[PDB]
Amino acid sequence: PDPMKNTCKLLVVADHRFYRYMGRGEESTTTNYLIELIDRVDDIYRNTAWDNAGFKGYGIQIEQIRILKSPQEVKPGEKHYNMAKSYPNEEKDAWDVKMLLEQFSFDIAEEASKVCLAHLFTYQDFDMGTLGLAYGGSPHGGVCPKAYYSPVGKKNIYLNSGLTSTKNYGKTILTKEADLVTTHELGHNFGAEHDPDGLAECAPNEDQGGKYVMYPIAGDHENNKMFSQCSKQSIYKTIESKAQECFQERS
Ligand SMILES: CC(C)C[C@@H](CC(=O)NO)C(=O)N[C@@H](C(=O)N[C@H](C)C(=O)NCCN)C(C)(C)C
Ligand SMILES: [Zn+2]
Repeated sequence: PDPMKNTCKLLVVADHRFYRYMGRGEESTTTNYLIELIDRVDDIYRNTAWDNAGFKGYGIQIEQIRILKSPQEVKPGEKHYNMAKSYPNEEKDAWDVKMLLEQFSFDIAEEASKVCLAHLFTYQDFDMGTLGLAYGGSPHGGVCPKAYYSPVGKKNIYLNSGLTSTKNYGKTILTKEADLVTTHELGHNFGAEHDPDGLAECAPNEDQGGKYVMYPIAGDHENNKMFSQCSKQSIYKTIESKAQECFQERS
């Protein structure tokens, strides 16, 4: 592992919802939450041996935190990931999650092109227990900006993005739960797909430690905070090539 290229630097964005509800309207509370969350997730990544040997030490580090203290004003018919209203149904607490991810990607394209990954942290209750979403590890996108021409958008956006909400079913999720979400979304970014039931090694029963982080259903069990051998094989396949493409030295 090239120590000169072993860290995926992140642009972390806290929207107005996150700032208000998780940050208590304070920059310090907002940033401290995210700084600590990413550091705990980094411990999971950095300690993972992707090949089950010595290919470890790859992780994540925040390059910049953008803090949106208030909603983005929009002209009628114009949308922005940080606008006050949910989209497409303003009556719902939250956006449709796929549309929000697409929108965030569009709005931050310029910034995303300069970083390994961009991650949006929000506080809105996506329908039916959904916590987050990311590009990559889907049956394109993920670490290192990859252009996608948006015919509707008329410009390139980049697929090096994902998002986490820390609200679910009307309440703030536990910090231990939030760690798992961001770990899972970044997991997709790093190239992992959901662990399948058909592979017991990658989706153990409860007595064998439970499921791994990439299981598609949402952390008290031993395996919950770890990547399965399935996730490790997928991530390992492109990590070194992606590392040479956009990873940097750990700070
Ligand atoms: C384990 C990870 C975080 C899966 C994500 C979705 C995902 O694949 N993100 O890339 C999720 O929200 N999963 C579930 C989840 O556990 N949701 C909440 C917890 C829920 O609905 N719980 C009980 C529902 N009867 C699903 C939403 C799809 C229901
Ligand atoms: Zn997933």
